[PDB]
Amino acid sequence: AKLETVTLGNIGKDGKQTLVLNPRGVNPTNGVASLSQKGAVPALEKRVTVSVSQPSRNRKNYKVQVKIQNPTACTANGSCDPSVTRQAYADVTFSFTQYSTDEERAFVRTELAALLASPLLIDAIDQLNPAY
Amino acid sequence: AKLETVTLGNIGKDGKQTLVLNPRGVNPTNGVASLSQKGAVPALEKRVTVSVSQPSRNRKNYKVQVKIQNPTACTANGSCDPSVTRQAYADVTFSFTQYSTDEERAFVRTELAALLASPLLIDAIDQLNPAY
Amino acid sequence: AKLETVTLGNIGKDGKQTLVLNPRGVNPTNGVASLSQKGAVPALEKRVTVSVSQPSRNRKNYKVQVKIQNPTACTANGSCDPSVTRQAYADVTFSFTQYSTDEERAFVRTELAALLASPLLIDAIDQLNPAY
Amino acid sequence: AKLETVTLGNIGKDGKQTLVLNPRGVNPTNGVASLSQKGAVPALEKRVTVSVSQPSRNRKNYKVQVKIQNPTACTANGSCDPSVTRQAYADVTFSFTQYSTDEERAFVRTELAALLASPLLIDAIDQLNPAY
Amino acid sequence: AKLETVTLGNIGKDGKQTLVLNPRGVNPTNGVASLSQKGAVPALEKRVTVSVSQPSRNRKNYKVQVKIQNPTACTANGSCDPSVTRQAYADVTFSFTQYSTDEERAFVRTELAALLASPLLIDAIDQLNPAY
Amino acid sequence: AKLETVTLGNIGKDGKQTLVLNPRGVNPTNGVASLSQKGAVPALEKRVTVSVSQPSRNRKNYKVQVKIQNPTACTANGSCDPSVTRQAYADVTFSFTQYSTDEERAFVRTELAALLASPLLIDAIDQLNPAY
Repeated sequence: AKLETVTLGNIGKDGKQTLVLNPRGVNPTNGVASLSQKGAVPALEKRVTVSVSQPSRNRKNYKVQVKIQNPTACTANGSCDPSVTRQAYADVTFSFTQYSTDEERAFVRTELAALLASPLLIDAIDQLNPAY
Repeated sequence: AKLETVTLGNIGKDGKQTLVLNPRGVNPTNGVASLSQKGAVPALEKRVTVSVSQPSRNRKNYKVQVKIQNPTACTANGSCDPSVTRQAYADVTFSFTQYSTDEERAFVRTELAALLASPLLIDAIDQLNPAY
Repeated sequence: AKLETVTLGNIGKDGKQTLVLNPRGVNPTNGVASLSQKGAVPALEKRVTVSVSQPSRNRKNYKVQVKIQNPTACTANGSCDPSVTRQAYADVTFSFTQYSTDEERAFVRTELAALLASPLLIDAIDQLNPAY
Repeated sequence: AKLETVTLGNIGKDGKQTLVLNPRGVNPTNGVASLSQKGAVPALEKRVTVSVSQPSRNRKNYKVQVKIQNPTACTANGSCDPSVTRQAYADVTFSFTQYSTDEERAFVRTELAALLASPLLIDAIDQLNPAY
Repeated sequence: AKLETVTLGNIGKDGKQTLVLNPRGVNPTNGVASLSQKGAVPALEKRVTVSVSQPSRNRKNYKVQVKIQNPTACTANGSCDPSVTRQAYADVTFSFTQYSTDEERAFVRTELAALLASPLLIDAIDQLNPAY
Repeated sequence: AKLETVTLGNIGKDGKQTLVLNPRGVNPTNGVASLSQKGAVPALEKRVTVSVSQPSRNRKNYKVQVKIQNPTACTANGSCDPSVTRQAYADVTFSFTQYSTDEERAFVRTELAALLASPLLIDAIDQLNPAY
C-alpha cells in the first residue's frame, strides 16, 4: 500500500491522543519501510518500520515484521539540547505459510489488535503485572 | 489482571467475528499465562500466551511478550480425524526501561493496536504486499 | 481447576474413612501443584502432587502425573517426637496425544479408578499376590 | 487372585459404559499378567498389565505396576483395514516397604481411586488443565 | 495465604507511618511472590519478596526467605526524571526442620519481630552502633 | 547500645509469652555480640547474635546482621541428659549505603517487624504455605 502519511487516532491510555507518521524512506539495505512522527531532531522522533519478506531458500514462511521505537527526551542536562534518556520498543513478527489465506492472516492481525485492548493486556503492558 | 475468559470482538477481515479464549493454565515452567479457544482436540485450538518478565541480572528492561498461534485443520485425509496442516503465528515483545511510565507503555500498546488497523499494515499482513 | 480443599471419601480397606487435602503450594520449581493432609509436623503429613505438562521440543505428548506419599510415624523411640519409619508411594503418569479427545482421556481415568476397585488389583496391591 | 475376566462398570465421562477384559497371558516372561478387551485385530484392543515384583538385591521395596493402553483406530485411509493413529497410556507403580501393612497399601489404592474421581483430577486429565 | 494488599501500620522512627503493598506477581522464574508500594515508576517503588521453598534432595530443611528493597530517588539532576541514588535492603531467611512444629516456627517469627523493636537493635540498625 | 538483659514480650503464636536473654559475650573473633536465654546446659539455650560491620576494602555498605538459634531438646532417650534434636534459625542481614539516613534504616527495621505480623508472613512461616 502507498507509503503515505499514516495517521493513528484515539491512542494513549485515555484514548484521546493522535499520532501522525510521515513516509521517511524505504530500502535502507533491507526493504524496511520507515515512518516517523517528525520532531525537532532525528534522535527525538518516534519511529515505525514495516517489512514483508517473501520466502526464499531458508525462509519458507512469509514474515511481516513491525517495530515501534519511541524515545523519551529530557532537555535539562548539563547542556542545552534535549537528550534521549530511554526507549520504549514494540516488535511484532507474523509468520505465515505459503498456503495460508488472507482470512487467516487478517484474523491474526485483527485478533492481536483486539487483544491489545483487553484487560489482561492492559494490565500486563501498562502496569507490568503478570497474570494470575 | 484476573486470568479470566477474554472475549475479543469484531475481528476478522470483515470485522464481524468473535473469539472467546478461556483461562488454560499459568506457570508451565516459565510464567506464561495461556488462553485457548477451546476446540474438539488440543492440536486444533487457537492459543494465546502472555508473559511479563521483571528485570534481573542480565535483563534490565521489563519485557512483555504475547504469542498467537492459530492452527488450520483439514478433516479429509487418509484418515478420519482432522489434522493440523499449517500454523499462523504472531509474536510481539515489548521492551521497557525501569524508568518508563505507564503513559509511555500505554502509548506503545494503543499505537501498535491502531497501527494494525491501518492501510499500510492491512496490505502488508493480509495481502503480503511490501511498501512503496 | 481451583486449587481447593480436595476431600476424598470412604477410602481404606473397609471403605469407611476420609481424607482431606489442603492446597499446599504450587510451582516449587516445576509446576507441581501440592496438597497435604495437615498433621502434627510437616514430615508426618500425607501428600499429593499433580502436574500437567504441555508438549515442547523433546516432549510431543501431554503428560499428567499424580503422586501420593503417606508417611508412617512411630513416636516411641530413643526420643520424644514421632519419627517417620517408612513411606507408601503411588506414582501414576498418563500420556495423551495432541490429537486425543476428552472422551479418550476420561476413559483411561475412569478405567483406572474402576480397575483399582477390582479383585485382581485388590490382591496385587493389598496382599502383594501376583496373578495366575 | 485368579486371572479371570474382570468386568468394569459405569466408566467413561458419562459414567455409563462397560469394559470387559479377558485374560490374555501371564509372564511373557517379565511376570506381566495381561488382559485385553477382545478386538477385531490385536493392534486394535485395549490392554491392561499387572505386575507385582518382590524386593531383591537392587530392589528392597515391593513394587506393583499397572498399565493401560487404549489405541484409537480409523477405518478410512488409503486402505481397507483400520489403522492405529494414537494411543492413550496410564502407567502407575506403587512402592511399598517390607514393613508396610495391608491397611497402608489399601489406603493408597483406594486413595488413588477416590482421587481419580475428584474435580481437580477430572480437570487435569479430561481437560488437560493444570491447577491454580 | 491469598496474595493480597497487605497493609502495614505505624512504622518509621516515630512509629507513625503507613505502607501499602500490592500483589505484583508471583513465579518470575523462582516461586518468589512479589509486592510493591505503587510508585510513579518501576525503579522507584519499595519492593518485598517472599518465598517458601520445600525440602528437595540438596535441601533437607524448609527455607522461608523475605527481602525488602527500598530505593531512594533524587529528582534534581542533570536531568528531569528522578533517578535512584541508593538502596536499603533487608534479607531474612528462616530455616526449619521437617520435624519442627508451628509453635516453634512462630516463636522464631514473633521473637524476631520483638527483637527488632528493642534498644539493642534500634541502635545497631538506626544508628549503626555495634554493641558493648 | 549497652549489652543489657534484653527482655521481649508477647511472643509466641498466642502472643502471650516472655523471653529473657542475658548478655553472654562479645568479640569471640568477629564482633558478634551474643545473647542467650538461661538454659540448663549450653547446648539447650536460645541464642541471639548481633553484629554491625563498617564499610571496608571489599565492603562498601554497612551490614547489620542478626541471628536466632532456638534448639529443641528431648530428655527421654537411651540416656538421662536431654539432647538437641533440631534447631530453628532466622538470619537477617540489612544492607545500607554510606549515604543512607537514620529515617531510611528505621523504616526498613520497622517495616520488617510489621511485615512479620502480617497474614502473609504468618502463613509462610508458621504454616509453611507459599503465596498465591
